[PDB]
Amino acid sequence: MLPIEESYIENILRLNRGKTATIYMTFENSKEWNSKIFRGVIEAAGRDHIIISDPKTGTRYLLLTIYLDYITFDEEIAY
Amino acid sequence: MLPIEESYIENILRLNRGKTATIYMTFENSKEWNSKIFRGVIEAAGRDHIIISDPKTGTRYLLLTIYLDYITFDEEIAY
Amino acid sequence: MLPIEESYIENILRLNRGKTATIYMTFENSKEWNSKIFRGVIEAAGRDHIIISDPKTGTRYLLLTIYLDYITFDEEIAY
Amino acid sequence: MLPIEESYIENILRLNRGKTATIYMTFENSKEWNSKIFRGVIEAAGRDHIIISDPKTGTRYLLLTIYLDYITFDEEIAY
Amino acid sequence: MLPIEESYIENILRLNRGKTATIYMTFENSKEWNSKIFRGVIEAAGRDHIIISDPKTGTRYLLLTIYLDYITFDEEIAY
Amino acid sequence: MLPIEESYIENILRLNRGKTATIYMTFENSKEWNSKIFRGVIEAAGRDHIIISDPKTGTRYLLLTIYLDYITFDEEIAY
Amino acid sequence: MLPIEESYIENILRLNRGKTATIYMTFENSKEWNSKIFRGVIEAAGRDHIIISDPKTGTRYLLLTIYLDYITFDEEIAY
Amino acid sequence: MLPIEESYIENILRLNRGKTATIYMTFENSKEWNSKIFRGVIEAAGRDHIIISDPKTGTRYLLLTIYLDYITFDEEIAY
Amino acid sequence: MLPIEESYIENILRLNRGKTATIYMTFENSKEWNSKIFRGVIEAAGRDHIIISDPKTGTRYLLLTIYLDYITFDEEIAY
Amino acid sequence: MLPIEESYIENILRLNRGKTATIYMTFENSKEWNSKIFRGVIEAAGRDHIIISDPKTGTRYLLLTIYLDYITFDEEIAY
Amino acid sequence: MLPIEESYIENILRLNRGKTATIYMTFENSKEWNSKIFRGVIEAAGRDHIIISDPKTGTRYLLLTIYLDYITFDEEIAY
Amino acid sequence: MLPIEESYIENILRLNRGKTATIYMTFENSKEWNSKIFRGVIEAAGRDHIIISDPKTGTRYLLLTIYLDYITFDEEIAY
Amino acid sequence: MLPIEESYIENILRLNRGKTATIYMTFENSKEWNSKIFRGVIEAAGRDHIIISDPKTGTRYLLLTIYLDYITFDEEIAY
Amino acid sequence: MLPIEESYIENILRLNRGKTATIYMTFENSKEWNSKIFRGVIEAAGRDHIIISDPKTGTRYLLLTIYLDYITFDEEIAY
Amino acid sequence: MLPIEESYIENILRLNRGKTATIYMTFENSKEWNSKIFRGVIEAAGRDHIIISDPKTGTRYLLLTIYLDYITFDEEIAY
Amino acid sequence: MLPIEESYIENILRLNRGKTATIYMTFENSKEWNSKIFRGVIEAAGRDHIIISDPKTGTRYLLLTIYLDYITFDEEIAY
Amino acid sequence: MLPIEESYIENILRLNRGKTATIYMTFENSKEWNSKIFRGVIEAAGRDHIIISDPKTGTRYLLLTIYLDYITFDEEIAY
Amino acid sequence: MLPIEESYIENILRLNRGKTATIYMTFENSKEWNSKIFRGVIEAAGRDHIIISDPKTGTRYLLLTIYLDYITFDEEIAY
Repeated sequence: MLPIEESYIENILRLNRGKTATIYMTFENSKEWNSKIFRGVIEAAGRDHIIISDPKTGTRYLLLTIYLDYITFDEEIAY
Repeated sequence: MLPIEESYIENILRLNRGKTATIYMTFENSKEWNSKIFRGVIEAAGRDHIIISDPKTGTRYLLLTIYLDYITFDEEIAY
Repeated sequence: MLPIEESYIENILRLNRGKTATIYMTFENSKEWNSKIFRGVIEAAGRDHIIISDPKTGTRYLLLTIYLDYITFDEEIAY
Repeated sequence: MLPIEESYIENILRLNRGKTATIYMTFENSKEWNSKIFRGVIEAAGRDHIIISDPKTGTRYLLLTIYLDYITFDEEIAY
Repeated sequence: MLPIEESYIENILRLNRGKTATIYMTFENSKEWNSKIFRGVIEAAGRDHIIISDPKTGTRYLLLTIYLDYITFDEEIAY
Repeated sequence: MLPIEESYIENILRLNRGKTATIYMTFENSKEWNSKIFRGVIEAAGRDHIIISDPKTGTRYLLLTIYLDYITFDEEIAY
Repeated sequence: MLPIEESYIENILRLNRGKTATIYMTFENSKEWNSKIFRGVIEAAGRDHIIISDPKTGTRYLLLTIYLDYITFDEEIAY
Repeated sequence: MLPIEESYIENILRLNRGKTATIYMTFENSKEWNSKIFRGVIEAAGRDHIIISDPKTGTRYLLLTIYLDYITFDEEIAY
Repeated sequence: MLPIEESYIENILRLNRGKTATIYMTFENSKEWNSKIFRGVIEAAGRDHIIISDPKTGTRYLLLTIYLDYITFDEEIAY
Repeated sequence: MLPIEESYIENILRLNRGKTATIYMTFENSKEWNSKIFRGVIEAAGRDHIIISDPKTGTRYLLLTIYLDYITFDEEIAY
Repeated sequence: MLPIEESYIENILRLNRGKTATIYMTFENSKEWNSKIFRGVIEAAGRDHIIISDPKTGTRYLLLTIYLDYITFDEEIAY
Repeated sequence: MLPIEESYIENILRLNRGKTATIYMTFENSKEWNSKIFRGVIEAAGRDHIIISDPKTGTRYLLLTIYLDYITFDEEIAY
Repeated sequence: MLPIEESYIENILRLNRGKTATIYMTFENSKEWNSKIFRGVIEAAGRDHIIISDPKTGTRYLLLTIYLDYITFDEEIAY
Repeated sequence: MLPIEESYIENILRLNRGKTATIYMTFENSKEWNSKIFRGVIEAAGRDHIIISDPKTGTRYLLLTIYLDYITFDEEIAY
Repeated sequence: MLPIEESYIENILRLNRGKTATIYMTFENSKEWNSKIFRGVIEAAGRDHIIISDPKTGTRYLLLTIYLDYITFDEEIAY
Repeated sequence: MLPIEESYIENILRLNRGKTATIYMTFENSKEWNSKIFRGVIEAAGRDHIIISDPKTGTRYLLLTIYLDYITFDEEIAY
Repeated sequence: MLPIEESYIENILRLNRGKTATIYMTFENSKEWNSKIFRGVIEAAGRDHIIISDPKTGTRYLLLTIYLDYITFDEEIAY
Repeated sequence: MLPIEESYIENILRLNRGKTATIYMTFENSKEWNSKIFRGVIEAAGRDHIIISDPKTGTRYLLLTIYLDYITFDEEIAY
């Protein structure tokens, strides 16, 4: 388990590469996509991106953590 | 009890891992989830996340402290 | 009585642990709780939280001082 | 009378502890209390608070100077 | 007359203590007092306040220069 | 004529003390005076004020350069 | 695969020059193009631009990463 | 032609003193002049002003570059 | 081709002096020109301007890169 | 009284062992204790320390003279 | 008691091996630990280290005196 | 009058023991006392201290000459 | 146990070759690694390096003592 | 006239005791007096002080040459 | 193994010519390369340089030890 | 012409007493005069001062060479 | 190959006169050229300069080693 | 060609008196001239100055080598 001094969002996202996650993300000023729900499998997350790979259709998204609001897992968040 | 110089929000959240908490959180600009009420059991809280594990359905949320507004406990806040 | 150089909000809140206080707090952008009135007994206040313990129902709130607007006491503010 | 280099708002508020003052204060984003008029007797003012003690009902307010707009005295501002 | 390097607003306000001035001031976000016109006699002005003493009723205001918009004199601005 | 390194707004305003100027100024958030047109004779301009002396009625304004938008002269801008 | 300390958005965009990408981008304040969907082939991406070359019509866009919201790939994000 | 390290807006405006220019300028928050079109002859431009001298009526404007949006020339921009 | 450390927007704009470009630009707060489409030939681009020379009518615009949103080329972006 | 050649800070601090002193001390770069006010009774002061013994709670501090700013006595500085 | 010529910080720290001390230490430029409070029992202190042995968990720290700010004892500083 | 070779600050401060002086002093990095104005009667000044004895309240300060900026006398500086 | 005259940091680090240590180190000016936590087994420490050999993955670090802040042991610091 | 080897600032300041001088001085880190303009008559200047005696009000300043920036005379600098 | 008196950084770097090393280096004040990760094979290291020869592309870097922060080896640091 | 061993700044400034010079000087930390342009006639320059005598108004400046940045002559620098 | 006692940066730069080098250099405080990439052929390097002769355009730079950060060769560093 | 022991910057600048040079110089803390580009003909360079004589307008600059960053020649650096 990570200590206090490095338990940031990106480190935990990198500890759970392969967990079915649904990311609730909200882009500040839009008219067509004001709030988005990216469901899929986290393939890899850097400190400015969360590469989500939806297996239903195969579209590997590339989100930006700046607009992230909250990630809902389903099995076990390994911290 | 923590001294004055380190009694921040995250330290107290880390002192009460295992207390039934309902977090009232508000995302700044959304159309679908402007205000959310995350009820559950705090499993672990870093300095940029609060891993809430709802036991009713099993969805382990991963919130962001930036959008936090206030946490309502029910038993005893250990500070 | 505190000198000028350390008479901040949190220090006074820490000098009155146990006074019936009603905190008028306002969250910036919400649709459901735009303004809240947290009534109760101040149990302990750090520099980023005000643990209010309502004795009517037992829900020990944990507010954030950032959103604080003003605290109405009823007996004696000890400064 | 204070010199130029220390004639700030809080210093003058501390020079007039005991003057009937009506503070016109405005909280930025509220729906229920957008503008408030706190009338009473200034008991003590630090650099982040103005402890106003209304003698009509006895509720000793604790305002925040950040939201202050202007203070109307009635007898003599001692500067 | 002040040189260029110290001809700020507060210095001139301090050079004209005793001139009938009408201060047009505007508080950013209010519903009841969005724009105010404080008419009176400038008694003393520091670097964060302008103590205006209306002689019609005797209410010695204490404004904040941050919200100042413009001061209309009537006789002679001594700079 | 001023060099490049000191040709700011206030320096030029100080080079034309005595020119009939109409200052188009706009206060950010007001309900009664959102845009103002101060016509008159520039008596003296510091780095935070433009003392305009209207000769029609004699009211010597004292504007703030922060809210300035643009100054329309009529004879000759001496730079 | 990039380490943690250089896994930014632009580096990954530069690792996938030649992948069919649809960039969902949103310009903050517009009336005609508030949200745009730039579909095409990423030719080259610096740290302030993403040169997308649509092959349907031949218009080689030049976007700005500041307004980027999220990039949807279709085959394989190489990180 | 100016090098890269000093090819700013004001330098070019100073290289074309005497070219018929129409400056499209927009003041942020106004009710009466939200967008203005200053047509005329550029007499001299410092780093915080663009002295435009309309020859049709003789009103020598003095704009502020902060509110500038774009300048439409008609003959030749000398850079 | 430019390296990573100097591949900014202005450098590329300077590498393609002479390419038919249509710049989609948006001024933040306007009522008459909220979004503009400047079509023409890029003559020269500094780090705060993009001198576009429309050959249809001859009006050599002088835009500001701050308000730039995205540039659509038509032939070949040389990076 | 000490001569000129040995009247340093530490010598005088050693001549007044037993005087109620409030030391205003400031640590250069801190986020939690940027300025501290150590009130108490000076028990002994070497050339790199000032052992202050607060009698209110009994915590015998051990400050460092390097960070000292100024000592306020209350009765008589014996030099 | 030590004479004047050798009463430095390290000598006194070596005279009190075994006193419950809380060292308030501040590292100059950090983002995660800008100010630290090392509580424990001083086991041994050289001239460049203060081996603090916390008995609560058993982690024997090894601090550096360069970053020391001030040590708060609780029983008796033997000098 | 002192010769050139010994006319330092401390010597003159020692020649005027008993003159009402207001010392304008500035501590380098503070949040609460960045600039202080110590008014009083100079009782004695060594080469690292200026014992100022305010007679209004009786608090005999002990400043440090390192942080001194300038001393304003009122009657006669004897040099 | 080392005497006073040679009890420096490097000597003690050399007396404990083989103790599980977590070194909290902070590099002065970085954007990606401002604070690092090197956990492992100290293999050998000279006077300008601390060869830490993490056994989890096998990466034998080579730190620099200049940037060291503090070393947390876990079993016994032999001095 | 002084030779090259002793024509320092203090020597010239001592050659012009009695010349109306305005000293432009700047204290490094202040919030209230960042730049000061001491106007008056130079009474005597040592090698660490410039005793300026303003005759308008009678306050005989005592500046420090370390913070000096430049002295503007008005009649004749005798060197 | 080197003795204590010559176990510096450069000597050890010279004892491991031919070990795959990743040097984490940070240049103090840059906008484009604030932190760099030079991965490769150490060919030779003097006392002011570390000639790293990346075999992936063949670019033989020449770093400066002054900016070095820490070197991560992978096989065996021979000291 | 001076040899190599004595061709310093002050010697050349002393060889051109009487040349119209504009000294571009910059004081390190100021809010009102961060950069100054002293235009005039060099009357005499020692090794710590440059007595510039502006003939337009008669104010004989006395600059300090420490803050000098560069001197622009107009006729002939005699070296 | 140079021995240990003279293997400095300048000696090696002088051993490779004629190797295509790209010098990554960073000037401490600039607004226009904060980081520069000088690509070319090293013609000659003294102990305070590196005469780089770019053959693309013919501009023979003359850098300063003080601001050097790191030199990337491409063929063979001869040490 | 100069030997190693005297190949400094000033010696080479003195070997090329008469070469068209553009000196890129940067003054540390300025608001108006943070970076300057002095183009011209080097007339003579001592060890603390570089007398550049621009022939376009005739202003013979006198720079200071301390602020020098790098000199770009155009024909041949004779070393």
